[PDB]
Amino acid sequence: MKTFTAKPETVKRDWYVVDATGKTLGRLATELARRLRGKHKAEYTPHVDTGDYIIVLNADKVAVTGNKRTDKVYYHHTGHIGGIKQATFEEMIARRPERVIEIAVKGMLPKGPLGRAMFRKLKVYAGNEHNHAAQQPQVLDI
Amino acid sequence: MKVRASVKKLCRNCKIVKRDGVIRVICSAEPKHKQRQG
Amino acid sequence: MIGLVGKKVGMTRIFTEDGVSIPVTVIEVEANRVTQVKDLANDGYRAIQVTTGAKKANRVTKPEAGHFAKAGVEAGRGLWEFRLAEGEEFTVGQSISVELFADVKKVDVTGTSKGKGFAGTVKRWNFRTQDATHGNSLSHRVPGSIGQNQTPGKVFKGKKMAGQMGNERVTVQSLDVVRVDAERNLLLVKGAVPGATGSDLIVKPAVKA
Amino acid sequence: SRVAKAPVVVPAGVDVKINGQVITIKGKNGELTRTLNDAVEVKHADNTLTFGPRDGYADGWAQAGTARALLNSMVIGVTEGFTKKLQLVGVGYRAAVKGNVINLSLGFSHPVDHQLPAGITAECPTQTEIVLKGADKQVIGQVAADLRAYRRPEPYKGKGVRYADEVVRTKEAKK
RNA sequence: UGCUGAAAGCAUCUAAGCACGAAACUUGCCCCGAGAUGAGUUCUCCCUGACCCUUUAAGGGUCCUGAAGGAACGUUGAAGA
RNA sequence: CGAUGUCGGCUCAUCACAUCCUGGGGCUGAAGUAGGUCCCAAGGGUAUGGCUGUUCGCCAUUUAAAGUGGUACGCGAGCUG
RNA sequence: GUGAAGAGGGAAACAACCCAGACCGCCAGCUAAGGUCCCAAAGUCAUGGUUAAGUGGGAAACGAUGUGGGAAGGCCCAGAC
Repeated sequence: MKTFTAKPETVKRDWYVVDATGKTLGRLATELARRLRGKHKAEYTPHVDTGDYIIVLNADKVAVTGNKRTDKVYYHHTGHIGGIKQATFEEMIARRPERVIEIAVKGMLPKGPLGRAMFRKLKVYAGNEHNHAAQQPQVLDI
Repeated sequence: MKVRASVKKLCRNCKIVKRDGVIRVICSAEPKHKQRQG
Repeated sequence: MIGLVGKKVGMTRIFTEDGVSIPVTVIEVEANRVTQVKDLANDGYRAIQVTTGAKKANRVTKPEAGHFAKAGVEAGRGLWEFRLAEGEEFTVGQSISVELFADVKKVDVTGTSKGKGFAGTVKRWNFRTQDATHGNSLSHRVPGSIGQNQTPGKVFKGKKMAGQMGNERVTVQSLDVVRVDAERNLLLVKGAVPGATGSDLIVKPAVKA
Repeated sequence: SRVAKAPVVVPAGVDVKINGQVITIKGKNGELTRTLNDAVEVKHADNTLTFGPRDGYADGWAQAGTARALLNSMVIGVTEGFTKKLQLVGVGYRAAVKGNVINLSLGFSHPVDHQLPAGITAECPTQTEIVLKGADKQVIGQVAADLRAYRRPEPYKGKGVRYADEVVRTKEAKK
């Protein structure tokens, strides 16, 4: 008897909604990445995306401890010779708030096509409302 | 302003204050006495 | 503030009674007929879309014909768009003529520049030629070196090399408007604007004041 | 500590309003407000206010002393108010008030007109004196600092705006 | 560079709170830009037939039909190897 | 060591700041003009000639300035010899 | 002692360091060094402290009322700072 393996067609995925108000960024991101990977389900398989879809709202109100709010720099290189950009945490929150959560989760996920596939199910919004009311997401207290 | 690695008091009016995690010496009497650790 | 769409008639000069010869470019700016008004409620931003000139009735395809027909306006030779400033309204069938620029002092003219085809580095980026003598071997106008020896073992992005020069959008900023001739749909701007004769030009009020 | 131990006496005609940490003090010279730090425990003993360290914070006494001084300054403001006097030194230097804008002429090629805040009023007894008045100590100090900042007093002759009480250490120019 | 202010009865630009400050940073000026696979938005146009088969399903096949639009060909361009 | 072409020059650069100029500031044995020194700042700019193969250097005359360095003391499957 | 002549696990990667010596097969169990939030298997484990520097996650002479614990000492309600 060989071990059970999930199948991409018959795997069921549920929709959840998380309120990111005042929660620690990394401590929320770990649970988010774990659920997107599917490690919270007994039917987990490393090469199958068995996770759930998660909608994260109120992303622009996420909290950090210490002096990270003004000192955490997000570096990225454009590929050109002088293109070294940088942006502090507060600048990222003010300019593109969703990117903070996106970069954090993407960093905590595996790398490769399956990793990008897992990442595609996270839909994060700056405000308090989403357009996915049709899918009926359950409120998840992380 | 003297930017030194060793900042000390130079007279009775020199007062040591730590501003923004930097040790600084400020003197009410002599402007030549003000230094900052750097 | 919005701008208008005209056509480059050519270049000439205007003589002033003080004895100064101003070189001007004659832009024929016919009436711009609005064809669609975009708003925050439907498009998420405020702008108008205008057209000008005429087009052959057997050359206008059915999608754009229906688009013009909805507005109830005869087909023009193109469609251009202008972002609306705050507190500036326009109706759908409205026609805007060259008298809009009656009291502006400087404009920004943007057009598609002349095409120089495949241009060398010397012509395109003002590189220096090498020696025409002194023993030089087949390297009179080549670009020379393009990198360093094995530590950055690649050529850097954004390097200046030979390629297609021109035939791209170019904006010339802060030109003085010499004369607005509303009677015959003319606009004379001081200086030289990009583009060959007969091309389309987009004239907008100067952003830099 | 020692500053926080001594309570402040609230005079007659001055009503306080404690709402958690945010406190308002109304009086004849206006009504000031301030949001206190959560680590300070303040209470009104029916004729005076007392300040104590709220438990669970290391810097209790320090914040308490800071809070004591702030509310004491507020009480001084709402009864007597603060008057800051500045004087100008130098030929051709002068000031004038037009309702709520001070017009300074400090030897510049243009006029320098500073807009005053809501609760600050100015008055020039002479051409070279400015008298600022207000309830809030921090605001009147800040406006005084900004006015002196335009032409800070140089050491060779003392030319520029200066406070009435402060001394300028004159330095001799050795040739 | 400061205002108010304790720790530290004083002093103190800082520990709580508030203000100013450079060609550096982010915009503001110009251009490319939804292959931004996260492939977006808006306006408009076109197609409104009958049937067979077996492994019955985003299945295959026949007849009629060929639109909007595109491509090809030709005369060509201040566009272009 | 069954080959990693080397000094200087030409063409083309790119990065670091221990900044040459412009920008902000403290002290001055800073009256002013003009300076000395240190801190912040790499956005842009940073000569032409006489002599020698010269790098370096001296000299003439400008410039706000004629920076110090890294890149196989950058660059010969780009040129010279 | 190891490598040479030695594979496996850890130190990111890393012949020589640490743990440990591969006869072959198994979709069985227990541990060593090293770890137990996610990449990536395992404690968001329990009790009591320390740090506010992203110190942890690179360094010295020297400088500093940063802050936790312990034993003394000099002045002091004949009044100390």
